[PDB]
Amino acid sequence: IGAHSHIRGLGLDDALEPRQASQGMVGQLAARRAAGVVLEMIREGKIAGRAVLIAGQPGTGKTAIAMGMAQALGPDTPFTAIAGSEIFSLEMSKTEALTQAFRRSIGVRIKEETEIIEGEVVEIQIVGKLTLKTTEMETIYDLGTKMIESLTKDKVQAGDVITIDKATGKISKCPDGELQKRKEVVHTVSLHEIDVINSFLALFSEIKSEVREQINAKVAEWREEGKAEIIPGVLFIDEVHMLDIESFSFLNRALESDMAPVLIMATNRGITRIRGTSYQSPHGIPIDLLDRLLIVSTTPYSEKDTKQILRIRCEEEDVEMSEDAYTVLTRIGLETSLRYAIQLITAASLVCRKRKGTEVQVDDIKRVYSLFLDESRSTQYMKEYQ
Amino acid sequence: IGAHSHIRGLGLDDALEPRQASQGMVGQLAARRAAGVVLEMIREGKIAGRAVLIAGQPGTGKTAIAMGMAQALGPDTPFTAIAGSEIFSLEMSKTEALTQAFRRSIGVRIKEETEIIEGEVVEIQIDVGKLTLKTTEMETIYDLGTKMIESLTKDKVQAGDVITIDKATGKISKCPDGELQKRKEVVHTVSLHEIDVINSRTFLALFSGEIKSEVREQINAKVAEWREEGKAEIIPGVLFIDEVHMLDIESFSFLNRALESDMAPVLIMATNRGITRIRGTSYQSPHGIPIDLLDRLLIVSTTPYSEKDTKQILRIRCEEEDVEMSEDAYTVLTRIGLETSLRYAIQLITAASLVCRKRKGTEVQVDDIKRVYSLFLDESRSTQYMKEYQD
Amino acid sequence: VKSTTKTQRIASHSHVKGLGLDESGLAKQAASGLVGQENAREACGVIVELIKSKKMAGRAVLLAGPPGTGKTALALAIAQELGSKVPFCPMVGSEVYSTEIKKTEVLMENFRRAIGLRIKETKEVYEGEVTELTPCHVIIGLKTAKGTKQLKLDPSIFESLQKERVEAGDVIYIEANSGAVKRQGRCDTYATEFDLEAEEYVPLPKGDVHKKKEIIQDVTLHDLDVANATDKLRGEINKVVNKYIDQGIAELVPGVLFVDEVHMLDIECFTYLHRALESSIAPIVIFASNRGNCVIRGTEDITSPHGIPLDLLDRVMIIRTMLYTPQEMKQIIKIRAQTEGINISEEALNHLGEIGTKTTLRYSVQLLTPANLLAKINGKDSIEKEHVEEISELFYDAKSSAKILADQQ
Amino acid sequence: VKSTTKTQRIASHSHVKGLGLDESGLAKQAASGLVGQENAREACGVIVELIKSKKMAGRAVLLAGPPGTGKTALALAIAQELGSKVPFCPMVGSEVYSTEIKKTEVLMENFRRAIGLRIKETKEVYEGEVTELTPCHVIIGLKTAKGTKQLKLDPSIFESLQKERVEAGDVIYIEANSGAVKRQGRCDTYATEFDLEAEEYVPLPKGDVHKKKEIIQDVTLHDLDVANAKLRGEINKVVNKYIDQGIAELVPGVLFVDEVHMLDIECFTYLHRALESSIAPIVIFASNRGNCVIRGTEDITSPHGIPLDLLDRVMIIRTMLYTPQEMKQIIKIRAQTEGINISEEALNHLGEIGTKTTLRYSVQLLTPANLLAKINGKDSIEKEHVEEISELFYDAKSSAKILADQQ
Ligand SMILES: Nc1ncnc2c1ncn2[C@@H]1O[C@H](COP(=O)(O)OP(=O)(O)O)[C@@H](O)[C@H]1O
Ligand SMILES: Nc1ncnc2c1ncn2[C@@H]1O[C@H](COP(=O)(O)OP(=O)(O)O)[C@@H](O)[C@H]1O
Ligand SMILES: Nc1ncnc2c1ncn2[C@@H]1O[C@H](COP(=O)(O)OP(=O)(O)O)[C@@H](O)[C@H]1O
Ligand SMILES: Nc1ncnc2c1ncn2[C@@H]1O[C@H](COP(=O)(O)OP(=O)(O)O)[C@@H](O)[C@H]1O
Repeated sequence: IGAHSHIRGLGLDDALEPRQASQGMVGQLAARRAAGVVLEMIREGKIAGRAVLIAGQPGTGKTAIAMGMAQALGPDTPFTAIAGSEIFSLEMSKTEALTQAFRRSIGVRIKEETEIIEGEVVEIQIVGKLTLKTTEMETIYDLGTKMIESLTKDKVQAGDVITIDKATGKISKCPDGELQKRKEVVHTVSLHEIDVINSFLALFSEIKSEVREQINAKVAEWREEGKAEIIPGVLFIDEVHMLDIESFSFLNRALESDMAPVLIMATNRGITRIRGTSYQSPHGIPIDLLDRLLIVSTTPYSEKDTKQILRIRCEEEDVEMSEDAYTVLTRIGLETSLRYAIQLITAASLVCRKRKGTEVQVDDIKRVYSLFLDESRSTQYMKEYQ
Repeated sequence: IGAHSHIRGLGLDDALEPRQASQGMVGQLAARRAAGVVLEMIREGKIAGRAVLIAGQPGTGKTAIAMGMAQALGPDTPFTAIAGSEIFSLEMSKTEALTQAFRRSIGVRIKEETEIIEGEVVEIQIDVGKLTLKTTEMETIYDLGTKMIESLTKDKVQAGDVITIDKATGKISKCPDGELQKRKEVVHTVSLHEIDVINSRTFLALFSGEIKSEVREQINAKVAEWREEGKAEIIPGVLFIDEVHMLDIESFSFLNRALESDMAPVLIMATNRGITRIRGTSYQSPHGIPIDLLDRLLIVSTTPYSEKDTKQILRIRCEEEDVEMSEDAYTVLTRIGLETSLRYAIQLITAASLVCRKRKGTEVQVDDIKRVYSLFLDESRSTQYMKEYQD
Repeated sequence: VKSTTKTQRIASHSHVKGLGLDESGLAKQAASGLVGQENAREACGVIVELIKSKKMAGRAVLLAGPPGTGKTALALAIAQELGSKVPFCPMVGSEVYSTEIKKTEVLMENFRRAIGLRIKETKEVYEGEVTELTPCHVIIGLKTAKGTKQLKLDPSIFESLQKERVEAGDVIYIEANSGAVKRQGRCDTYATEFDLEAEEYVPLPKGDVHKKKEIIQDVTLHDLDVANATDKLRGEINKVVNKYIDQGIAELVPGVLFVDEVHMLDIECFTYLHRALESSIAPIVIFASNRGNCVIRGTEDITSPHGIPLDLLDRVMIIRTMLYTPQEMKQIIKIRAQTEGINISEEALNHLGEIGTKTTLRYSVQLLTPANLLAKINGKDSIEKEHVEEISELFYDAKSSAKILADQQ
Repeated sequence: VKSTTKTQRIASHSHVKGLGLDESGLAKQAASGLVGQENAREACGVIVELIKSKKMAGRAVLLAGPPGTGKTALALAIAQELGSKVPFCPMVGSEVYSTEIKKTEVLMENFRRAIGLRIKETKEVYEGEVTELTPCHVIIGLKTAKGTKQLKLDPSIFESLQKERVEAGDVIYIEANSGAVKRQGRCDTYATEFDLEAEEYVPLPKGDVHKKKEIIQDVTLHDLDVANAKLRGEINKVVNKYIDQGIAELVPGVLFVDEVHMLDIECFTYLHRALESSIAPIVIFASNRGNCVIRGTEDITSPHGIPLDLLDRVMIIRTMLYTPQEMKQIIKIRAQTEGINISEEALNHLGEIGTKTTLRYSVQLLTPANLLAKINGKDSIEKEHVEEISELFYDAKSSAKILADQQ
């Protein structure tokens, strides 16, 4: 949840020309160009029986590029980011873990009629009424206190697209048409979502196969009828080197299916022994899968792009930073991981609020740097003890 | 199809004092009072392990008495009327047929949760929007729709238009004057069989069956859950088995099993046979019933019909058929109902009505009655003459 | 394990407590809820003796008599005389060949309900005479030879005490390991002419209130079968019962299996019953019939007394049942009224007696409820002749009903 | 239901009553039974604020520091700071993979013991100021705003009161429907400089003695599970029903996992998935190694054994070492908590002992030293007693050196 929710596309303009800062992506022009090539290959449908593996040192946006590609494929294309170690789990075998990971990426866009209570707000009427105008007619559509509060939460009074007995949305003041836009919302429900639906402390105190078969049959029926629309998404497996030979064989088998989503893997080792067997191979992947792999390498980050990334992140976390603070954070992110730099921000915000300030200073940044250790420092300091 | 559609209770009241006409039921005062005794027995709950058997010649009201008893017990008490030969089907065995009959006689008044957002419509607000609704508590303009506002506009606006869950709109009075978004315990007597049919997977099923046992097990567990919760109050209904002598000895033992349960509905049986062969055995028993069941039987005898009573009953039926006929036509029908069965008289009624329309009349005369009497015969005449051809 | 018995079937014969015959052997006119039936009564006491002598080797009892002459009641009295808790499982032969189940299985459960198990277990119970009943954690004073004990109980146990109708000065036992209060009776200190020793005025407990009492649990084999629930488990339940007996706490007590309407039993069923009673553990099977020499069911040609095949009849101790005259009819109906609680005039009983002669003693007994209920509506506490006459005019009987229908035919 | 808590494990940190940091954010030298470790203390305060802000979205805390630096003490302090009755379940990873049971089940129960339930129920209790304590049917006078009430108790209730050390002028509540006396404290009428309002000198009860008090029972899910003895799931459904009714407010606790470097990668994945949920408690790790090899991989080496996936979502809090002064202060605090009188020179020798081996060793040396002093008829412990105890019992490092030295 959360993480890098600021990229809505690769940002490579057209004809595979990344326009630097755009929809999040603010670097990795080579990797962006390769990702765009891969995306339009997927669109034209000649990526069948292939996969993409993104190599690069930690903190170079390997997951960001995959998220951007998933967004660029479609506004509602499923994205599933798992880790290699995520499969050796106590409840499920690697078979079940990888099956769930795959079905998490196979999205079904199924239409669903709904009476969105919408209308171009001409007057913001306060529980009470609210004047709304559409091509159908104009009338004072009634809303609750919280519905009008959310209307004021969105830009007033552009819009608003108030779904039936639900929240609103800012458009302009101009959503028009019918006051009852009986629009069949195309809900993108992944196969795994339907499976879990058919099957609140459950995690504190796996689905047989019949539920799976019923889900498959029903989804296929809906898609054939024209109600649903099976749209394969993107499956991202970070730490691919952690996977063993047995899971690699299952991945190879699953890539053979027609419903298989685009498979993206990320690795940062090179020439590592395959977890199974005792044979060294690049990125610890059996050559049978490496042969048909489109490899993309993410270059390390430079100071200006790091500072831009931090600017975006603070914009996301509602934190104002001093320019000296931004430079110190940039130098930290160069000396340490970007992730640690991002972690620093939230702690600095509370440190600033402790002294009842409005904008974080360099002093808060240094105080939080002294407070929470990062990966490299903690180890160095521990081994020296031993 | 539409018989006994006017027997709304036993209509005696007054400390078991049957009135001649009451609510539709006219005549057979003797058996009416006996039915009243049984009715109080059901309320007091001293009928467990007992059954009622109505003996009498055909067409004397034995089925009507059963319909009145269910209505008298409650406006929504389930009623199941089946025939003894109805259990001999090739699809289902005697067990399945009788099991289904008992199920549909077991009613459950599931107090379904309905969030009734009603309220006198102050202004018909178009439409997906809202609608100005006002009650005694407050005026809370509420959410609405187009197909729904189309119904509201198609209805009497504004006449209250009580809205339940945005399905119904009662245009009675300006009466939705309680809480705007209130709650209702909607009475719903879903028969145990009705729950079974919902679970069962399967519009031509009747042409191109048998409920699975596991399906029975699940809803039985469900019914216990709601019953313990307090939503479902199991209401013991009335099961009426016409032509009881048709049932064989093996089925009779099954009835004994089903009548020894807390969910067992009051069993009412009817037969017009004296000492006959017990089906499935080589003995002779009264009413064709095994002695074990006959011992604990509340047996009520329906007296045959009198002249004036038949005429009164006909008067009631024609009002349901929207048929106006002359008094002489009335008497001839009464005479028909006396020499032949009362059912045959009713059959003549509708046929004679089309006779009247054939000559473009409004009131059926005696001429029409004879015209249909000669056209369609009664079972006695058809059998009588038709055996005459044989010899 | 919840007891599985048709309380309704035996409910009509709750007034009977035993055979009510004297030590000499003769039977008195009225005793232990039995009126008349002297010849039959004195006979039944005999079979109870052969049962107690273990000379009922491969034999059974056939009770022949008209309908409504106490065939079931006499069978019930036989069970009572052999023991108050001795199991009694009545059954009508017409319910063996039902649409479902199997004749073997149907005869199965009937036999099981006829076998009891006297499981005596030493459990430390709270046997003491109630001195005070303060319900606050319900510290009830229980005075015994050791003295009064203010034992801390639970409200759930206190409700059980109220369910047993326990008042001050009652010697009762309260199972400490089960938290159940059982009303043994009152204390002998208040014993009067009717209250006697070791009864509902049981004497003062001798010993500590928490005394380990070898309590007997009366449970039949079928009760365990139903509690442990497909089929084939039946064998294991039999295994456990055998183990319990071997340990030395469950004394097997054969009961009485009453088979009414034996004339309508298949020949194959007869053979099974014969084989069952061959075993020593088998309970006494008591038949009941009202026909004469009706042809055997499964042969259609061979006619034998009461339908029973000649093989079985050769080993049967037939007990005859007499009819009841007006006097006995009136007496018996009056006893039934007292057991349920109706005040009825003698004239009303006399009319009820003549009703019994025409149809049955069953029909007269069933008429009591509606008649008393009718009198209640009219605000009258006692039933008069008018009520009985009116009820007879409302509800009919099988014989008269059939005659009316045939007469119209 | 009997509370299922490893009293012995947390007994060594009973002096810890909280994090002991001021409102500004910086931590004082000594407060709430916590000495030194200022940096880690402020970090823990920040983590507490994050938890109370519900900004711990799928994150955990890793406490890195050498043995005997109060990692467990800091975790207990965090648990105390989130609430006095907030559950705290310490556990060392070396006992996840026991010979029997199953790693999943062991981690499952450990997680359960960390999730509490605030069951507030209104029961009419006898909350009143004890004016007199006549034990005859024990008519004890309970004076309140209504007045003294000679409520007849039972000898069992009087024994319970004696177990609660209830005396005259003691404002106690005696839940009437269960007959349990629980010492709330004394009256505010005798409040002095230390005795104050609403504590062990609780003020006079306002209202009738028999008042429906909203008593809150602190109980975690695991206690219910052991009480009811699938079965585990059924207990969950009843708890959900209770919360839905409106009397069970869920309170997530703290799960402290020591010796994290020796946990299977499968266990790490299970912990990650458990902490993914919103109802999950805060998972706080602790380690002493450096970049030790992951357990079930044998070739990937990651900081503190944690796999990179989890460790990317972790807030590392470093714990420092104690100088002689802090060691002596902590030893004296523990002795005071144990009721041990010790000389300052003995405390100094104990501090230098702890510096060589560990704080655990110095703390453990107290009890045998006090017993030895008692045997010799002395009420206090002198330097000679500590010398003799050190010469009697050894420490792992020194004994291992002795064994290897001979080799
Ligand atoms: N092109 C990009 N534009 C903006 N932010 C980025 C970009 N690439 C990475 N980031 C952000 O930088 C941080 C570190 O990069 P991350 O994707 O976690 O690295 P990696 O996947 O290589 O380990 C994350 O917060 C991520 O969202
Ligand atoms: N008390 C009554 N009041 C009015 N109509 C009656 C009454 N009793 C009987 N009927 C008429 O007689 C018919 C009763 O059906 P009936 O023949 O008794 O059923 P069954 O098949 O059991 O004999 C109905 O059509 C009804 O209109
Ligand atoms: N000897 C008796 N003494 C008292 N009451 C009796 C006696 N025999 C029969 N009865 C009563 O008469 C009844 C009807 O008899 P019934 O059950 O028909 O016997 P059977 O088994 O012979 O048919 C019972 O309800 C019972 O209470
Ligand atoms: N910061 C502190 N403040 C007060 N006492 C402490 C502190 N740190 C440790 N102690 C005491 O020293 C002890 C030993 O610590 P230990 O259990 O080794 O911590 P860990 O092993 O988790 O690092 C505890 O018994 C505790 O009472």
